[PDB]
Amino acid sequence: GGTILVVTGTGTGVGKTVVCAALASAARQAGIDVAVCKPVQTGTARGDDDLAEVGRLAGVTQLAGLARYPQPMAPAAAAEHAGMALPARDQIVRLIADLDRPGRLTLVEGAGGLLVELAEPGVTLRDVAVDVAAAALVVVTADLGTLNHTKLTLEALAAQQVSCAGLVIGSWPDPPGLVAASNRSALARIAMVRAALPAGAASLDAGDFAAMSAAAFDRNWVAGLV
Amino acid sequence: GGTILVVTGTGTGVGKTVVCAALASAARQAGIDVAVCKPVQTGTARGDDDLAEVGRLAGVTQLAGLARYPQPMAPAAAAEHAGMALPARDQIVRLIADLDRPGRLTLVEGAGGLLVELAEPGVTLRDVAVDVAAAALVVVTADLGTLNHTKLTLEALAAQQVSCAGLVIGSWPDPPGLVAASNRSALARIAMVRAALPAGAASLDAGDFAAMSAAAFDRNWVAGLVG
Ligand SMILES: Nc1ccn([C@H]2C[C@H](O)[C@@H](COP(=O)(O)OP(=O)(O)O)O2)c(=O)n1
Ligand SMILES: Nc1ccn([C@H]2C[C@H](O)[C@@H](COP(=O)(O)OP(=O)(O)O)O2)c(=O)n1
Ligand SMILES: [Mg+2]
Repeated sequence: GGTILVVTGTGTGVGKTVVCAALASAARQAGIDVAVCKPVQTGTARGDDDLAEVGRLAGVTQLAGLARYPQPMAPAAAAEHAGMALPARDQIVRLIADLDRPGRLTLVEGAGGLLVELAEPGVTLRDVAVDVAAAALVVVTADLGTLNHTKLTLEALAAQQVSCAGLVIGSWPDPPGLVAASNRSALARIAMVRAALPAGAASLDAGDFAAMSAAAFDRNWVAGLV
Repeated sequence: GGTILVVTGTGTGVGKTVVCAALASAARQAGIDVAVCKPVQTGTARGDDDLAEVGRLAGVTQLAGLARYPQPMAPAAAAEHAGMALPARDQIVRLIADLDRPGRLTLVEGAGGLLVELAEPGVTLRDVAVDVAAAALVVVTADLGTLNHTKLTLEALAAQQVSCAGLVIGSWPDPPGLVAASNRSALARIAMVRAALPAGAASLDAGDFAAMSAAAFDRNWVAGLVG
């Protein structure tokens, strides 16, 4: 097998999808084959489609998913609203393992946070990471509260021996502001800050997004994910 | 001793201070002597003063602070900005142990989340709760993301054997939207939900706030918090 990473966030709207696209785009420019899997997608009625973002922004074509619910709620609530069940644990783990292959970087994007229910009954992206022996990239904010949330997610990961592959500041404000700059320094004291992605990068076209992504990550670290 | 409760939250601005005032008010109405302490206060140069607000809202007079920093940042960054030190771990425990007394409910409000650094090195409100053998009342939102934050916070508490006293939904909207309602039912399955304080409770006057506090909690739970 190759390399599998779960891309998780300290919360909702922290930039997980932009970070999947940014790391995919950088790995692709490093000559690395990339797949992104998003097992469960919500908010389809208003048009949320995270795989399509990665496709447009990064150019990934191996884009794999299992379920789509209309309501903009957490998976289990959106499923109950529609009157249908979440996918099974086995579907998710086997899908990801089939995507995985030597030389390929496989990114798994969950929904919202580390401990939200992804599959019936009560299986989370942490459970999925355990099952596929994946490491975890943690997307954080740079705003007030992020040190607590980061440390909480990092403890949850270690408790199930899910290795932390680093942090990414999903959105970096312009201009920074005194909270953000202080938090960037403090985040780097509790784990590796792999990138801070400029605010608004999701509006970029494919070429500008590729340029941004190539600069946003250290060259050696990406190539070494393998 | 009496009963010590640390009041912590899933994030900043979730209503820890309103909850302290509200639980204090309900305990006071039950005849229970209440003390509220705030070991680390930041933002004082914009008027941030949680003890003073608990006093305004619930009439609590036994209020105890220790560290105060001007800038509205995490305690560690607010100290650095002012050229001051964080308190030592034993200074926080002394502040709480001096208030602890039989028949008294002593509330300890944290500083913006359970693992925020309160003392050096990396000492948190969770360590303090271990030191004073307090349980933790966890204040949460009803908006999306609360289930993840709540479970991460509850796992962190169990990891150091700090008992969870239950959940308080800090701000409860009227009317409740679909997500709030779904989160509330799901939070109830994660731990006991002790209260869901109506949004905008900070604008109630002393009478209305105290009536809201009486209704907000189960009297049997309040009265059972301390003999
Ligand atoms: N560097 C960034 C990060 C997020 N954004 C935008 C993109 C979206 O509109 C919001 C939230 O980002 P995103 O959809 O990736 O958040 P989650 O996948 O839910 O974690 O912020 C951006 O434009 N530039
Ligand atoms: N049930 C509630 C909860 C919060 N508020 C107001 C009061 C404040 O202006 C903000 C934040 O609440 P609070 O100061 O207690 O938040 P934290 O102590 O930082 O957790 O919301 C309210 O009016 N009614
Ligand atoms: Mg407060």
